[PDB]
Amino acid sequence: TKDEVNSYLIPLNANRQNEQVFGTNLFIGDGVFKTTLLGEIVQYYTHWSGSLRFSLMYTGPALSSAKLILAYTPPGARGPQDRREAMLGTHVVWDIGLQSTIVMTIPWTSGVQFRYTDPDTYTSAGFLSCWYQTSLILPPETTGQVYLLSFISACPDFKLRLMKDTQTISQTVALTE
Amino acid sequence: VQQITLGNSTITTQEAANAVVCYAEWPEYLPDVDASDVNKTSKPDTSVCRFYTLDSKTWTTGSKGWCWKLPDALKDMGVFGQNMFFHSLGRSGYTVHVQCNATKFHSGCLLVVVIPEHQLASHEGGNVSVKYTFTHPGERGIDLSSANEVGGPVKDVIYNMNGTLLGNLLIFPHQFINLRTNNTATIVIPYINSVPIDSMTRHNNVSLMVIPIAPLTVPTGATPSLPITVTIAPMCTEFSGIRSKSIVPQ
Amino acid sequence: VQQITLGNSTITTQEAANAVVCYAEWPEYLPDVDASDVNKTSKPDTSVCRFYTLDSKTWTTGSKGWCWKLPDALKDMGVFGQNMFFHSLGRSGYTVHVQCNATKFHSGCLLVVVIPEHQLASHEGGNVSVKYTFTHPGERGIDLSSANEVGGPVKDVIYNMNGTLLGNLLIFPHQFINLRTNNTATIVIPYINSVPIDSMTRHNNVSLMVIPIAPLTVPTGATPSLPITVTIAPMCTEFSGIRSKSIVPQ
Amino acid sequence: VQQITLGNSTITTQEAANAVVCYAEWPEYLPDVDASDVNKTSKPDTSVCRFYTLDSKTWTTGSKGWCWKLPDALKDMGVFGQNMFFHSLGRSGYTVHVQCNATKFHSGCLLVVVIPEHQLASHEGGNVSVKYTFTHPGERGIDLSSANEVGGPVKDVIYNMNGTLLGNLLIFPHQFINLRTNNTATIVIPYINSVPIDSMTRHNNVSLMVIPIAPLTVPTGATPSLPITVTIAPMCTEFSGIRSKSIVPQ
Amino acid sequence: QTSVSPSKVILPRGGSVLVTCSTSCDQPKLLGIETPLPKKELLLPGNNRKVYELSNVQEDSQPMCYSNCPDGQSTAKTFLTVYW
Amino acid sequence: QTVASISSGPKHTQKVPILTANETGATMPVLPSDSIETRTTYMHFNGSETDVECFLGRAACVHVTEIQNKDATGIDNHREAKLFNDWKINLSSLVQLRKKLELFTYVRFDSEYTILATASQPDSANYSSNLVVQAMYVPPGAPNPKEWDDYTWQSASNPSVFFKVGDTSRFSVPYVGLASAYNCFYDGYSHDDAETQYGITVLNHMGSMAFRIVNEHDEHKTLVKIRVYHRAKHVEAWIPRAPRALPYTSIGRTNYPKNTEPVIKKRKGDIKSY
Amino acid sequence: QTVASISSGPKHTQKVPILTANETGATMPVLPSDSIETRTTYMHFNGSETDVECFLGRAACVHVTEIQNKDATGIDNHREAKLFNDWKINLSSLVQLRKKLELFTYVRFDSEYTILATASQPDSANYSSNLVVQAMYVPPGAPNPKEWDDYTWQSASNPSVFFKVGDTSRFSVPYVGLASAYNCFYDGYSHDDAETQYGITVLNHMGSMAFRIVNEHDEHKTLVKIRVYHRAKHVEAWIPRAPRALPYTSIGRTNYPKNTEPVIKKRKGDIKSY
Amino acid sequence: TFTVINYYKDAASTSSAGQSLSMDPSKFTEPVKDLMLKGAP
Amino acid sequence: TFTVINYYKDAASTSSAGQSLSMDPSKFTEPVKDLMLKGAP
Repeated sequence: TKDEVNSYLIPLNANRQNEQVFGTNLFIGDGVFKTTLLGEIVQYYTHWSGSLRFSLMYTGPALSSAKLILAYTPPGARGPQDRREAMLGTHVVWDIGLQSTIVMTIPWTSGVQFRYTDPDTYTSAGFLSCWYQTSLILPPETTGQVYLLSFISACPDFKLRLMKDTQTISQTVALTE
Repeated sequence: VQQITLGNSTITTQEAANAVVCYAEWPEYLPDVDASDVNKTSKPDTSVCRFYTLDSKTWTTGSKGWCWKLPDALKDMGVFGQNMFFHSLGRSGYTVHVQCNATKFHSGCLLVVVIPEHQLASHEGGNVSVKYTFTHPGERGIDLSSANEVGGPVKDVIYNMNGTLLGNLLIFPHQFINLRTNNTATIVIPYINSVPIDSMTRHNNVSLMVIPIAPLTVPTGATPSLPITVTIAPMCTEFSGIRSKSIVPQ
Repeated sequence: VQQITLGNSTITTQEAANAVVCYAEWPEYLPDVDASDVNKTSKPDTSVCRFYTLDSKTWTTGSKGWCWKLPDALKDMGVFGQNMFFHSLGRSGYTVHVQCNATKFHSGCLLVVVIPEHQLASHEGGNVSVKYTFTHPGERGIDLSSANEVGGPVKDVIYNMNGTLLGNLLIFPHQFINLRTNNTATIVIPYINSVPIDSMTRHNNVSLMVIPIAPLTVPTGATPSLPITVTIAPMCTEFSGIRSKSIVPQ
Repeated sequence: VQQITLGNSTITTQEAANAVVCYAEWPEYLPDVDASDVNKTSKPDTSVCRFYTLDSKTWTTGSKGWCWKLPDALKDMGVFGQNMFFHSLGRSGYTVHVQCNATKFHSGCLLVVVIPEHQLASHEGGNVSVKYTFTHPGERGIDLSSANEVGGPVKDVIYNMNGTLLGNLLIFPHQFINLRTNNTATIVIPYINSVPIDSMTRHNNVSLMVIPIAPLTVPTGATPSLPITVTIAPMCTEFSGIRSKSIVPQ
Repeated sequence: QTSVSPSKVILPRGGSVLVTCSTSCDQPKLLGIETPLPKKELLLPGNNRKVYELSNVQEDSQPMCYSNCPDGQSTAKTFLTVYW
Repeated sequence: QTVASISSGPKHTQKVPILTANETGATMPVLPSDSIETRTTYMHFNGSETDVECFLGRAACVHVTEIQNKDATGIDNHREAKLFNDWKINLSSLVQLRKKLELFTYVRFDSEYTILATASQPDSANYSSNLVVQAMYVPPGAPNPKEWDDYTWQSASNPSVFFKVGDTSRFSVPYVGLASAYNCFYDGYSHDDAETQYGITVLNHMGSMAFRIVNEHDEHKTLVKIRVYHRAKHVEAWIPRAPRALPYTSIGRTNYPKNTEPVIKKRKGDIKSY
Repeated sequence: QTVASISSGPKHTQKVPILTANETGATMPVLPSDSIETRTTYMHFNGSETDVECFLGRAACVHVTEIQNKDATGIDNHREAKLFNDWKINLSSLVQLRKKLELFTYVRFDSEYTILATASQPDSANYSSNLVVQAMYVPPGAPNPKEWDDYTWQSASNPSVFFKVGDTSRFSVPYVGLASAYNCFYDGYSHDDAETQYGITVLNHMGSMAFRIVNEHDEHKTLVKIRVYHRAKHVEAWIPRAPRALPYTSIGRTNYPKNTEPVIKKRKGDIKSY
Repeated sequence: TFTVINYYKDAASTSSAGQSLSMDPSKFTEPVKDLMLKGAP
Repeated sequence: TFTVINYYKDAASTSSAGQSLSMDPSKFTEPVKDLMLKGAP
C-alpha cells in the first residue's frame, strides 16, 4: 500500500517447482519501471529504441542453491502462464552460486524502428517473467523468504528521440523560499 | 513452355509465362543497413519456399471477383503457417500464380492485381471498422459477390472496396488473364512496408485481387463456369522473435 | 563458470560443466557419401537449435528414476515438433542438460545415461509388445516408480527395463550428478542409426535415463524431495520429405 | 587476499576486495590551474593519511540504515581533526572501508553509497532547515531508524532523506555488501565541490549511507544482529589558512 | 481498460444519446467511438475521456469505444435500442 | 535540349511496336514516331512542377478553430467555453490535400506550419484588444491542457510559439513518424484482437496543437479564429495508388457514404457520340 | 555508421559475460550479442537530443507577475498596489525545470531571458494603451526599487530593457555564480552557527528582476502580466543524481510535504501479473 | 543565379529540396521480367 | 550546410553550443579499479 524497501525485494520460496517468480510487461515508461532511473529519463522523451539490460542479484544465504529461468517473451504473444510457454522465447537459465548476479539483455525485438515511451498496443515491447528452473533449497537452520534484487539499465544501443514533459511531478502553485 | 521448381513443387506452363515483378524489385532479405531488430533472422529452407495451392474459386457469368490477403492466405499452409505463428516478426515476398484455362470458344478477362496496404472500406459508413475475422479470412479469401456482413468490408468491385475506381487499378502491379491469349498470370511481390520487418498476423502487407473485367461468356450449351486456381510460393522469407505460438481470433 | 547460447536460449552454469560427447563423435550433418535419400534436406535455423526445458520431475527418497525417449520428448516443442511432424524423414543430435541442485548437506547420486536403441521389455513376458503410447510418452517421459499398465514396459530399474543389470549401464555415454560434487550433467548425442536418416515418429533413436543410484538423503527436517530438470537442444538437425502433417496416436 | 597499509594502519581482507573509485577519478591535490587561494597548502604526512575506525553499528532485522557525513565524521580523529579545526580551508579524498562479516547461513544485503552534496530534508515540511547539530553528528552519524527530532532531518530511508527514491541511489558511487558474497566494501572518494577548496566545518562534501536493502535474516536460534564497522582514511588531504582553532556548536 | 457509458441505453427512434468513452490509461493516443451514426465530440478537457452526442439513431446499433491503451480490453461496445 | 520526338519516315517494320499484349501488365513505351511519320521536336520542359515535392508542396489550411478571450471566473469546462482548443494534427481533414496524399501509400515529409490568428468582436466593444496567442505543439501522447491557465501551458519541454493576433507564426517540425514513412494506408490492426479498430493506427501520429489566448480578460469578448496551414517539404512518396473517387466519411478510414452518387459521368448520347 | 549490434552465432563461452557481481557497483556493458545470437545492425543515431545542452535547453516560463498602470497619486505602498514588482531570479519555482536541473548536483550555464508582457483592461476602457515596460536586471544584492518612480529605475549601472506591452524582450546573462558552478544542492551552512539556515545559499544568486510600466497613468487601469522565460545555454552538468520523486515545498530545500501519496504505483495483481 | 545560406542547424528547417533529377517510369510501366533468365536471387 | 556569424562580443550571447562528441559512460558504469595495481597517486 505504501512505498517501502520491500517493494524492491522479489520473494523466493523454497521447495517450489515449475513455478513463477515474477512477471511484468515491458512498458519501460510505466508500471514497475516508472520510478527507476531509466523510466524517469525515458518519460522525458516520446520515442525509445534499443535493448535493455535486466539484472537479478541473489541475496540468500551462501549455502542455498537455485536454478531460475528468466524469460523474455517478444510482443505478439501473451504473458507466459507456465514455464514451458516462457522457455520458447528468449530465456536464460541462471544457476545461483559464487556469481550471485545474472545479466539478461532484452534484445530490441520490433518491426517498427521506435516504440512509444507511453504504453501503446502497437508498440508493445513484450513480457518479462522469471521461473524456477529446479527449485530453491535452503540449508538447515534457515527458513523463510530469501529475496532477489532486480536491476534495469540501458544497453549502449539505446535511443531516445522526442522531448516531452514528464508526468512524474506536478505543481498547482509557484514555490517560494 | 516454362517450368518453375521451388523445393519439392513444380509448376509447368505451356504458355510463355511472363512474370510481373512488382516495381521491378525482386524479393530480398533485409540488409544490415535497413535492419532494426537485432535478433538473427530465421531463413527457412525448401520447407517454406514452395508453391502452396489455394482452393479453387468458380468463375461464373455473374461473379464479381475474389480478394486474398497475404500472408493471411498462407497462415495454415504447411511449415510456413507454423513459422508465421511461432515468430513475433516476419517479412516475405511472394510468387503468385493465378491459373484459369478455357477453350478457344470462351471469352472473358480477369484482372489479377496486387495492392499493397489494401485497407478495406466498411459498408456501414461513418468510421466503422472492418473486423479482424473478415480481413483475415485465410485461404478462402473474400468473395466480392457474396452479401454484406456485420463488420465485413464493402463488396462493390467497382470501387475496389476502398473508394477508388476499378479502371484505375492498373497503377498497381497486375496481369490480365485474357482467355483468348493466356491462362496463367504470374506476379512476383517483394516485401513492401514502411518498417523493415513486421508482425505477420496483425498486418496484411499485400492484397491479391482477381477481378473479372470482361465477363465470362462460355460457348452455347457449355457449363457456365470456370475454375480459378491461385498458387503462391513465399520468397526470401525471414522470421524473427520465436516464442510461444500466437493466438489469433479464428 | 560456463555459458552455452543456442539461438535465443542460454544456459549458465557456475559449475565447470564438462560435457560427455557420446563416443567422441560430434553431431554432424549427413555427408554425401552416406546419403541415400535424394531430396535436399531442410536444415532449420535458430528456430530449432535451442534449449527446450522439459517439465521437472521430483526426486524423492524412494523414486526409481525416469526415462525419456528422443526425439519423442521434443515432439511438441516449438518449431522442432512441427518440423518433425511435417517431414517424412529426420535426423538430429542433442545436447542434453540435466540439472539438479541441492545444498552441501544433501547426499545422493543420479546416473544420467543415454542408451541408443533402448528397446523396452514388456512386463507381461512371452512376446508381448510395449504399445506405441507408452514408448512415445512425450515430454513427461516414463516414471519408473509408477505401476505397470496394460501394454506398458516393465519398470524395475535394476534391469534397465530390458533385462540387463543397472550396474553395467556405464558402458553407455553417461554422467553422474553427485550432489556433493556437481548439480548439472551435459551429454552431447550424435545421430546413431543403422540408416543415414529415419522417420522421427515411429523410431526413437536414443533414450535418456536419469536414475538415482545413491538415494536422496536430505538433511534433518528438510523437505524430502529435489526437482530434476532436463533441458535439451537439437543439434545438426535435418528434415527431408515434407508433406501433410503426420497423424500419430496420442 | 588484499592489504592496504596507510601510515601505521593496515586493513587486511581475505576477500578479493575490489574498490569503487567514484567517477573513475582518484583523489588528487589541487592543481595550480584550478587554485584560487594563494597560500601554500599544508599537506600532512602519515599523521592523517591513515585508517580511522568509527564506532560500530548493530545491524538488526528492523534497522533502516545509517548515514555519515564527511569530513564531519572524522572531526575528532587524531591529527586530522585538529588540522580540520585549526585551518580555514581544506579539501580531502577518502578511502571508505565498510566491514560486515557473517556466516554462510546469514542473508542480507547492505547498500553502501556515497552521495555528494547530500542535502537532507527536514521532516517538518515547508521551508524548515535541518540544524547544524544534526547534519554534523560526528563519528556516530545519523541512525535512520531512530525517531524524529526538532530540527533534525527526515528519516524515511525509502526517500533517501531528500525526496528521491531509494532504488535510484545506484546512480551514485556505491557497493553492495551481500552477505553470501562479500563482507567488505571499499569506495575511494575524490574531492567533489564547485569550489577548489572549502571550509571543512560548515560544509559536508559527501555523505556515506549504509542501507540494508535485503533485510538481515540470521539462522534459526542465532543472535538477530550483526555489527557494521566503517573505516575511513583521508587521501590527498590539503589544509590552508591556519589560525586560531574554530569554535563550532557541539 | 477501455470503457463506454452507458453500458446500454433505450432511446426513441431518431433521438440523440450521449455516449462516453473512457480509458484507464491517463494519456491515450487513440480514443474514440466507432459507429455509422452522425456523432459530435463534446468539447471536454482531458485526454482519457471523451463524450459524443450520437444523433439520429434509427436502428439497433452497437457503438464501440476504442483506444490504444494496452491495459485490459482496448475496446468496449455499448448497445443502443430504438423504440417506436 | 531533350528530344521529344525524332524525325521518322515511312516504316515497313516487321517488329510491329503497336501490336502488344496488355495481358502482361507492362505499358510498352510506344511513341508517336512508331505509328505516324514525325518531325523532330524538343521538350523545352523539365517537369519541375510535377515533382512530388511541388505536387504535394504548398501550404494548405488543415485546421480551423475559434477560441475566445473572456472573463474566465466561474467556468468549469474551459474547453467548452472555447477558452482554449486542442487538435490532434492530421492532414486528412481537408479532402483536396487528403486525395493528393492518398495518391501514394507511404509518404515521408517534414512539416512547415503557419498559424494565422484573426480577431473579431461581434458584440459591443470599445476597442480592439492586443491579444497574444499561444500555440503549443504537444508531442504524441503528451497531456493536453485541461483548463485555460493550466500549468501544462508552462511546459518546460513542449514547443510553444507566442504571436500577436492578426499576425502569423511559422515553425517547422521534422518527420516524427516511428516507421521510415507515414502509413497513409494501413491494412492491419494494432494487435491480434477480434474487436480492435481497423486501419487507423498510431504510426501516423504527428503530434497535437493546443491554442489559447494568453491575455487576461478585457471588458468585452474577443473571438479569435486560428487557421493552421501545413506545408510538406522534403517529400518522399512510394507506391502510387488509385485516386480517390468517392467522398470520405472519417479520418484514417477508406469508408465512403452509402447511396453515393455515380462518379463516372453518363454520356449525352450513345457510345458513338463525340 | 556506428554499429549497434554485431553478428554473433552460437557461443560455448567459458568467459561467461552474463554472470557478474553487482556487489562491485559496476554496470558491466553486457550486450544483446552476449546472451542471444544477433544480426548486425547500425545505430543511425547520434543522440543529439539527449545531450545536456538540449535536455536542459529550451525556454521555460520561470516567473509570472502582474503589474498595473494606474493613477499613483495618494498611494504609500506602490509594491502592494502592484505598480511594480521585483523577483529574485531562480529556476526552482517551476517543478518541471527544477526536477530536470536537480538530476545533477552542479550545473553551469548562461541564461537567455525572454520577457513577454500582455495587457488586459478588465474594467471599462475606451481604448488599449500603448504601454512600455521596464525590466531591470539588478545585480545580486543590489537595492531593488522601493516606489514606482524611484531613482533606482534610472540606475546608471543596472541593465534595463524597455519594450512595448504585447511584445517581447530578449537578453542573455552570462554565468554569474561565484563558484565554478551553481550548487543545485548544498549540504552546508553559510558559517558554523547553531541556528543558521541549511541548504539555501548565496552561491546560487543569479540576480533579480524588477518590472514597472514606464507610462504615466491613463484614465483607466491597465493590468499587465509579465512572463519571464529562461533558456539555459552553454550548459555543463556534473554528478548525476537520483531523480526527484516527491513534491517540493520550498525553493532551495529538499523538503517534501508530510503525508504525501505513494510514488511507486501499486500492482493490479500480485508480483506475477503482467 | 541563386543563393541559399542555411540559417538553422536542423535539416527540417531548410527550404524545399527541389527536383528529383533521375526520374524513370520503367519501375511502373515496364515491371515485366522473364523468370527463365533466373533474375530472382 | 550551416553558417553562423558572431554578432556580439560576448561568449554568453552566442547560440547553444551543440553536442558533446566524446560521450563515454564508463565514468559511471565502470568506476571499479583494482587497488592492488597501485592506481592511486
